[PDB]
Amino acid sequence: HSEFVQPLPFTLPETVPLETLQRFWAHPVRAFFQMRLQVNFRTEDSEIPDTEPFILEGLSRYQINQQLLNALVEQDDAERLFRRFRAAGDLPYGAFGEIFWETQCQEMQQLADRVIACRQPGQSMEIDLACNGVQITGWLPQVQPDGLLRWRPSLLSVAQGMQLWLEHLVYCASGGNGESRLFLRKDGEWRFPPLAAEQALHYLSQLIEGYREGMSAPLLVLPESGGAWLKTCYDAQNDAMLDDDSTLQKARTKFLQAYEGNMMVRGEGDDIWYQRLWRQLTPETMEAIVEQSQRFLLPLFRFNQ
Amino acid sequence: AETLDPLRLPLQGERLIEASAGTGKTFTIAALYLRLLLGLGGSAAFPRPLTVEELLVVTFTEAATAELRGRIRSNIHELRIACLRETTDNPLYERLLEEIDDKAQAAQWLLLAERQMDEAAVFTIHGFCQRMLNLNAFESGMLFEQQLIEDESLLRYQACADFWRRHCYPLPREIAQVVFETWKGPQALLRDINRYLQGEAPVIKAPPPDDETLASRHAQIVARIDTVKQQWRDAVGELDALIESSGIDRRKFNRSNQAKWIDKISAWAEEETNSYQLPESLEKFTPRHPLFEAIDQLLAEPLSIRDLVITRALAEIRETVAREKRRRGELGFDDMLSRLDSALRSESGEVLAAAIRTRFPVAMIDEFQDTDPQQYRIFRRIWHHQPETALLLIGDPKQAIYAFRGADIFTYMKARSEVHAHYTLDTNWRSAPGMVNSVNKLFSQTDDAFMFREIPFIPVKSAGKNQALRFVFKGETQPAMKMWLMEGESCGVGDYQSTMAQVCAAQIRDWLQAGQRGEALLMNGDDARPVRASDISVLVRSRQEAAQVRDALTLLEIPSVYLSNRDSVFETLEAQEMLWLLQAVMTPERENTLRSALATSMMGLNALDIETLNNDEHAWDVVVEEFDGYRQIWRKRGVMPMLRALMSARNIAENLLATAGGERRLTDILHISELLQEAGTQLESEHALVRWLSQHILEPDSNASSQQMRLESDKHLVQIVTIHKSKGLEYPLVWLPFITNFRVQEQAFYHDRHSFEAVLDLNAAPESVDLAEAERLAEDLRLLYVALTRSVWHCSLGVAPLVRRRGDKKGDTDVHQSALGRLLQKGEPQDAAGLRTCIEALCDDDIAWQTAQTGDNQPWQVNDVSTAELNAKTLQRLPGDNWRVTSYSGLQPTLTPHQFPRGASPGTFLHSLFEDLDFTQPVDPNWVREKLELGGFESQWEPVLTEWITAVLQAPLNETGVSLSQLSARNKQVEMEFYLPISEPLIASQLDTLIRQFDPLSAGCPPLEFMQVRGMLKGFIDLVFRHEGRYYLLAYKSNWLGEDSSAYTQQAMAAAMQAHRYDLQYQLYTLALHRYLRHRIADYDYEHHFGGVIYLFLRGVDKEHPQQGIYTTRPNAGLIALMDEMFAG
DNA sequence: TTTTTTTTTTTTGAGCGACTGCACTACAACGTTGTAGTGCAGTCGCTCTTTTTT
Repeated sequence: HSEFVQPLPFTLPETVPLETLQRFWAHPVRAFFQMRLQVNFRTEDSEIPDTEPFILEGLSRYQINQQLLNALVEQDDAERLFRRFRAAGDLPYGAFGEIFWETQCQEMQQLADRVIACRQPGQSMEIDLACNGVQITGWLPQVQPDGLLRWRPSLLSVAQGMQLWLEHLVYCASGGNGESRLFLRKDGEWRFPPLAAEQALHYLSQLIEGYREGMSAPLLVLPESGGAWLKTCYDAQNDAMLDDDSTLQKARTKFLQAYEGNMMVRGEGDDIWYQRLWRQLTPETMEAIVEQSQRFLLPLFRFNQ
Repeated sequence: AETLDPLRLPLQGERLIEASAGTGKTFTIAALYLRLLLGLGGSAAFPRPLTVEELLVVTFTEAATAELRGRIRSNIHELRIACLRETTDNPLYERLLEEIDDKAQAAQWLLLAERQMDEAAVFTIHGFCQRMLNLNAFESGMLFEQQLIEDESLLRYQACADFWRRHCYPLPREIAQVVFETWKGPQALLRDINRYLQGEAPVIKAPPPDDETLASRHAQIVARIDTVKQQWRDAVGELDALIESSGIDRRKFNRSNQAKWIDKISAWAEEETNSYQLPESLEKFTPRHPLFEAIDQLLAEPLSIRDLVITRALAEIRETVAREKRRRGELGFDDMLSRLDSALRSESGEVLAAAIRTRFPVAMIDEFQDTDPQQYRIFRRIWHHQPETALLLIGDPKQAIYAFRGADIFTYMKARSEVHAHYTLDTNWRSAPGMVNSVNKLFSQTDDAFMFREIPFIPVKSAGKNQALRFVFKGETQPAMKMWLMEGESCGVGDYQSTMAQVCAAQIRDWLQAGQRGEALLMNGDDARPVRASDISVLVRSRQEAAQVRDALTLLEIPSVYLSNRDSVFETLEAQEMLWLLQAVMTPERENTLRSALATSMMGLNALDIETLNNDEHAWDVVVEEFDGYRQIWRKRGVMPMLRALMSARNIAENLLATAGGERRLTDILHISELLQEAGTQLESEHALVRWLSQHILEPDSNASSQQMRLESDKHLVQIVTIHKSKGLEYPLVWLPFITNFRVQEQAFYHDRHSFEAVLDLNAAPESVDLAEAERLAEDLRLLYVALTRSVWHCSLGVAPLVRRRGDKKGDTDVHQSALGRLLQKGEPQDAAGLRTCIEALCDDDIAWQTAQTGDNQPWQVNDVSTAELNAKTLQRLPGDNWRVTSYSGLQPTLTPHQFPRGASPGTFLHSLFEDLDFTQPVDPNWVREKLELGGFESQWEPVLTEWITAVLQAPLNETGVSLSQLSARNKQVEMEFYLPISEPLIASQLDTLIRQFDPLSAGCPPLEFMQVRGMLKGFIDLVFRHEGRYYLLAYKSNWLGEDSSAYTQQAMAAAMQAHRYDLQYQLYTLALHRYLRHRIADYDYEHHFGGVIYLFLRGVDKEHPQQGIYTTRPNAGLIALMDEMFAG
């Protein structure tokens, strides 16, 4: 069996939308599979459970938290949404659904006290950019004069930081002097300061080069494990990467922790897109992923504050 | 204790045999079986010799029972040969032959034992319980037929969900808050009580009363909190205790924390500042008021609702599970033990035990360490002190490692306290004497090394034939036990595991690199053997550390297998690839599923191949055409022909065998294919098997057939095996990297030291935690004894100063909390230097130590060899000609008979009505009504049906006018079945021209096409009847859908005969009748005896038209002779 | 009683226990100040077996 990675001919088109870049930098291996060769591994949907939901975990809990955060960002009645979710049966019966709604309302109110502390009314604006002879057309929703404001009921992850960094690059390139902020759970915050037009266009050209590199060859840029390796190796005080053996062992420990998780958290390596390329994580491909993450994910932790 | 001789053991009463590790236990069972069969021993013998169906042997594992049955059969055959020859080559067989005086009767008894070996009573525990429940079902109360279920977790989860519905739903907020703080849902409660729901229900120490509910306990704890709140509100505003140096002056602020705490009693959790108001803690840092003592009495026991909910769950869920299995009629594995214990618990069932004493008046129970208390209660109910019945408990208390499954060593200690005699096996026949001396040196450092009084350790003796076993290295003779002490003061868990896995992989590659050059050898006397990869085995305890060993060993180019891998084949990526392939076969029109299935690792294509397949439309057309051919094979031939054609046309099996690491993937693909073919025969639809495969992917449940198998047997691999899966096996070289890793038991479930009963303490008392940790440490010591005694030549140990405590440098290490350090440090806490001195203190010729070296030079050397040329034989000709035994069908107003429903089933119903009815007697209307009731038709059709039947019977069907009523019972013969032979290949062109030469109805009717049929032809003639010395044939055709008027004349009937091709059937009927009348009647003429063939169309018979409905035909009497000559040869 | 379409994923650990820094008073050395002991808060390691019965 020959290797799946092969140099393919690919010509970069004139008009590349922002949605294509967002779908690329959300998952680069999936974007190499389902868009270049159009191979999307469609797994079958989950079967109907045999009993009523006694607890809330997974996609249903995330959707409940998302609707509760979208309701509390406008200071709406949480009790009406409680009756709406209880009338659909998505909540546990009786008092346990009330306890779940109370602790989720406490957590979403704690998040909303940080979200609407610096919230201004902003409208969606248009994006028309010309970078390296490539046209980027798109729309940015809820653009406030303070900058970019996004909120999601999730954990501190590198993929959301990459998405916020891409939105900040596509926002600062056409006017828009201001910071970009994203508020996650457990006091997690992604912040990017405003930059000049030259640095924003240079980093946007770097992301465009990464996009045109990911369509020819599978761009082995792991967001979570590569970001963990980088933030173990990066030093924000001196703006330089350490090269001692202790940091090189702790970064390998963080990479093995984020790639293959424990028996309670699904790791990044347990995915249908990564098992097709390699069956076992070789150290050569590990060093390749490390080099690609050092090449691409470095302005994520360089401009983080 | 005493030594055990198999020819001097008294088989009276109860005896307890303690067979040590490596001893000939399976040989001793066969020796006692031969002793019970032949009746040997003299004064210590049985009072009468017993047969094969009276000797009961009980062993837990079914494969162990099969192996023991085969070994006992081989021993019976060998003793029969040695008794017929009066000589043998074995000393125990020599003493067995010397004990008997007669030889012919003993040889005849051994021959009868060999012939009755199929009916041997060597069963398992659950099998013996099921056989006794089905045999004596009256005294026990068991159904005759029941359905055993393999998995009981679904009904258990359903009963737990029912308990959570009927107990946790009507609770108010102040109770449901505490219930949510204890468990999130019923899944956490089931995960807590799943070790107690199965097996014997334990006795809860200090249970709640039966009338106390959750609300009463909640109100009691609320009143207990409110009393302390009242006593704090009354005694507030004063301070009389002396201020100490440890006591800071901010305690009044803590009193402010107690000032805001008393608002409502809706909460359940008190403040931590009450811990500052304890009289036992303030004195150590003068308490005179009893408010501090009331606070200390409040904090003496934890305020928890958990114990009452656990008690109600253990009272409700087991009862609901038993009620559901009694409603469905199902049974379980432990349910057989519970049913036999409840049958022996009754008063009449004791007599049933006497029936068991009538059934087998002996018992030899193997593996008595794996004995549930229900099993020992049954065996004490049957075979306690009754005469003429013997009980032989053959076991080992040092091997009881199945406490997680339901076994218990306190039951063995109760059994040892109950019985009087004890016997032990001194000689060990497995390992080298160096390893035996190492085991007897390590486990005899202190007294009672297994920490229990009823489990004594004795020094075993090595074998005389195996005293020359030496594992020799390149340098010199390697010692038996080599404790690789990892150097350092204090280390973690993952770092210690990684370093010892690297040291073990380095030792494996050093033994394999020097073993392939003739340096490291296994020497028995002067005989030598090189160490292959199958000799070295790593003994682990968990799956995560097994994967750690496999990852640390595959880095140095060393392949390794996991024998204890119980993972399902449906949870791998290959099952998802097979699901995608089946979805692409079932739906090849949509290109998305086919593109997702072609890019899998099973096909093995590059991205350039997928890109050129997406670009070229003709190659995708070829792929869609061959997948449609695969779908046609899958709909016609099944699962495995389609999978074999896919693996042969794409040649993916050769590509997976050429790829390194793809042989395991190919064996998993073959096992998934075998399971899909096994499940595809039980399903009719094609999408149902795909839904079953997707369900079994979504269901990770482990069955005995759906587990992963061994990938290869020819290539030697390093066999990683758990300690429980290594019981009773044998390995030359054993590496134990994680024998110092220990885990502390948190739950309080112990056994009492006096009553020997399972006591579950739901409250967090420290005495119950210590008594459970003592049993956990005894289980770890038993696991250590099991893992140490499996090596033959050399065992290696990984020792390190492991600290489970979170403090890095506390001055003491936790190796005394493990099993190895309790024997090394003699049960005393020491340091890393103390551990090193305790290791270096016990240094002999067999026991040595070395430091753990981290270092790698080279992975391995492949040393491959060329493969010889091989070919496959090819069949020269066809396997068989077209031989098939076929029939004629294989070669091809408001109520009226016209309004009858036309179908195959009403046609067969009318055929059965014309078959069963007598032609002489008049038709009775109530009989027609009874036949319509039996058939299921409408009752309104009956009075028209009987007059239509009589109108058919009154109409004559002959050239002279002979009706059916004139035929007697001896003249008629209904449904004559004939077989007609033909030895020539039946050519349709040579037959149709011969038919058309004489038959006038073959003017039209273009000829049918059929293959060359050589063999037999079946046929079922409806009626044959004689009249005035002339034979006649009658057949029934009753479909007749297209006619309702009187248009069924002779021309329309001839057109129907030409269309449905009944001419060939009638010609074969004339040939069969001609051959029958030629064979039966002597001096037979075809023109004299045969009269013609009548076809009776039932819906065409009218009262006014005698010719309509009947069709009489006579052959030309020359076609029959030529057809007989053609069919004969 | 006829008939229309549609290709976008998302989420997921937290309690137990230690390390370290800052504050806070008690008490002895030189009215005031340095040293010691304890409490609270931010930050971080760790860790969650084994199996077979008709």
